[PDB]
Amino acid sequence: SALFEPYTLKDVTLRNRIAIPPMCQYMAEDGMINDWHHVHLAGLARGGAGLLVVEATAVAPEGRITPGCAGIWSDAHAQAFVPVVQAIKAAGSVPGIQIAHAGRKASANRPWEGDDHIAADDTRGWETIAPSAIAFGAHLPKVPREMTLDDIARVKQDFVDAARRARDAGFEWIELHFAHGFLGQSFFSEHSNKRTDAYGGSFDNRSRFLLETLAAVREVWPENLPLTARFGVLEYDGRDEQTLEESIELARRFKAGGLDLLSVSVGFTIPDTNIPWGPAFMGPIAERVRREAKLPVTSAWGFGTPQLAEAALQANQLDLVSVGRAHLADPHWAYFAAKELGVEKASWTLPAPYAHWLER
Amino acid sequence: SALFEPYTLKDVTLRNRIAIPPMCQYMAEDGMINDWHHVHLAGLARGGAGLLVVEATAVAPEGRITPGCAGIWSDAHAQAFVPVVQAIKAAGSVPGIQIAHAGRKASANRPWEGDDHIAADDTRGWETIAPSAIAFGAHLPKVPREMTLDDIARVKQDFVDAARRARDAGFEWIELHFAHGFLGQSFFSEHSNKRTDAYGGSFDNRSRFLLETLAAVREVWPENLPLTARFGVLEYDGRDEQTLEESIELARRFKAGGLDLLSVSVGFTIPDTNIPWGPAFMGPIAERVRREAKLPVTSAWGFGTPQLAEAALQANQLDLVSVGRAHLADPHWAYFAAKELGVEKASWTLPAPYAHWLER
Ligand SMILES: Cc1cc2nc3c(=O)[nH]c(=O)nc-3n(C[C@H](O)[C@H](O)[C@H](O)COP(=O)(O)O)c2cc1C
Ligand SMILES: Cc1cc2nc3c(=O)[nH]c(=O)nc-3n(C[C@H](O)[C@H](O)[C@H](O)COP(=O)(O)O)c2cc1C
Ligand SMILES: O=c1ccc2cccc(O)c2o1
Ligand SMILES: O=c1ccc2cccc(O)c2o1
Repeated sequence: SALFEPYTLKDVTLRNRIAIPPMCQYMAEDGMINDWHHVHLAGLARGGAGLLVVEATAVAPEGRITPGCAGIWSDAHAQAFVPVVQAIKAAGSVPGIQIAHAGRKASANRPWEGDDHIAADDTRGWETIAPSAIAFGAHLPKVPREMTLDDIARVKQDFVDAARRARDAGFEWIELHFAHGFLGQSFFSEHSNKRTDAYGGSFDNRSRFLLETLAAVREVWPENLPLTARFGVLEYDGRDEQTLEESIELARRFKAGGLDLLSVSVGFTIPDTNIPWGPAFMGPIAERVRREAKLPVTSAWGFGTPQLAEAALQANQLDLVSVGRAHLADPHWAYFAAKELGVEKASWTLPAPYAHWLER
Repeated sequence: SALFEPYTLKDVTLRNRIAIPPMCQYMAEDGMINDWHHVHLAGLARGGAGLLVVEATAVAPEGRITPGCAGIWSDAHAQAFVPVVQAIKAAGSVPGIQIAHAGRKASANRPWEGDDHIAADDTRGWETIAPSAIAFGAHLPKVPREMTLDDIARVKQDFVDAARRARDAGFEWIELHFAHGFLGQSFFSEHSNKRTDAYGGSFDNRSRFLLETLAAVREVWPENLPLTARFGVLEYDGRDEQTLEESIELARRFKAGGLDLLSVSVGFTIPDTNIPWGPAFMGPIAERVRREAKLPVTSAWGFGTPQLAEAALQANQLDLVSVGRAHLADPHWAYFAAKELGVEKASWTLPAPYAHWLER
């Protein structure tokens, strides 16, 4: 099975091609993770996936999506990850982390607590920052503050510090969250970036925050560990061919700047779009990026059907298959997939105290 | 759905009728549990089951099955359970524990490391104790030492101390392991008990260790928390009707002595038997015990098919359905069962960070 072939990137070898993508839990307190996360992550690692990427972890308090988001904006926040990293490694999975800044989509309620911007007089909320003072709209009506050049320098340094902390906590894989309408994506998109300084206008200027942040992170992140990013390569906003062309060009610059793998997604920059949701719908776009930028990729959305994961890999659409919600439903999805695909000794996807009893 | 109706016993209310029965993990060191158990148990509790019974936990070192078994023979061993109990409670499941003594089946290898008695010159092994100096046979050839009356008093006191420790660690449900050919079962069975003192011969004498141990435990175990036992009610050894009749009589004495629920199993006392394994094969025998002893029961073996669990409950064969291996395969089996049975808002079997995203 292609799904169960190992994958090596830099000095890291994943035992199979199943990646658990970042999935926010909304269970942290002032950014500090706790036994929610410890058990959640260790349990997933034991389920058999080759790579487990920790949820969007804010580089700065105001870059959380919600009051429940994880953070890594101090050394104490970083040290809270150490036992979880060690548990993921003990289970034979590779520990990764997505470092993030929510930009104009920050200061929102948890998804089951309204999913919308926090009211102005709620003591939990905060001012958001972005390239330009323009609201997302819809359920995120708050107008962000336009960043100064010093704010740009500060946020870049927060990404650097976050990466240094992730490294020292023992993570073996990092993902910069440049997707999903958050700060990085919003610098790239003309919808959200109306700046007239070095950080907006042209393609080079809109790319600049992302490329400078990648380069700054690269100074502290070990060359022998995968350096990755998530990036929305189109919006489904009626501008798809031009946007894809620019996104592919940016992917080439990321590769030239040391990016080892790209997690290909949708922008979610603005609400007025028509995204054609369906099982593995991103496969063809991920394949195009992979081919035209000559860079390994992953993608997500509906790959929890094992045969579809297998087909994407065999078609060379993807190098890793990211499987999210199916792992919330069943932490042992990798074992289910092994059985479904007829892998020999499928139960030994799991550790011995499970595998022995589930043989045949 | 019957499976998702709450159950109250003494002061304890289970949110549904799904019990996770004790399942040895073989991951402890000198009886001390560790992060294997913490994550395993907390993850199961979050999966939705109403009751989670911790694996056979030895009341004394020599009563472990294997070198990897959990123990509760000192206060330090008990305190290791406290964070796990607290995590099970935080998830809304009821924490239980099975306290045990393996008798002649002790000093064995882990199941994936030979499953047989440990060699005499292996530094990990130890002398086993039992009612009579008679080996199980087959892969467990070691002849145990015949217990003295002082040994009987000591082991009873070890059960008492174990129960007191379980209580003080915060367990809300206790199960005495009088099944599966271990010490208690072996005192009851004429196959293994050839004693000619007060603890063997007659029905009353063979029952005596079990009844005295129950009574001694009852002195320290709170009356407001369920006091339960697992007991093998037949062997499939050609003596089934007579053995069932005696086992039912013992169940009546257990009830009269304060037992709140019986986990009905098979004896496994000797190897030369013909057990008719099949899905829910114990249902009719559990029903007979329930009816003839007028005592709540659970049973196990093949109830991981949700419709079969539901049928057993609706037939009043069982009060709780114990689902073991299906929970090793999928820690979130209760959610799977809720979906399969068409329960409203099935994803809310799980906590919010999962349930929200799995709705519909
Ligand atoms: C609970 C939940 C939280 C998510 N949090 C993040 C996140 O932290 N960062 C991110 O890039 N994507 C996030 N996503 C998107 C997932 O990584 C994934 O791309 C998406 O769920 C589609 O894959 P699936 O169909 O296998 O679930 C999240 C999705 C879910 C369901
Ligand atoms: C891994 C494993 C360990 C077990 N350990 C115990 C135990 O500690 N005590 C016990 O009474 N039964 C033990 N059993 C038996 C289970 O509680 C249960 O009765 C049995 O697995 C049948 O249910 P199932 O078909 O749902 O797995 C164990 C079974 C398994 C699979
Ligand atoms: O696509 C998604 C869905 C949910 C989500 C949640 C947090 C962060 C993200 O980046 C997300 O992306
Ligand atoms: O039926 C079983 C199967 C496995 C097992 C393991 C340990 C203890 C027990 O009591 C057991 O019972």
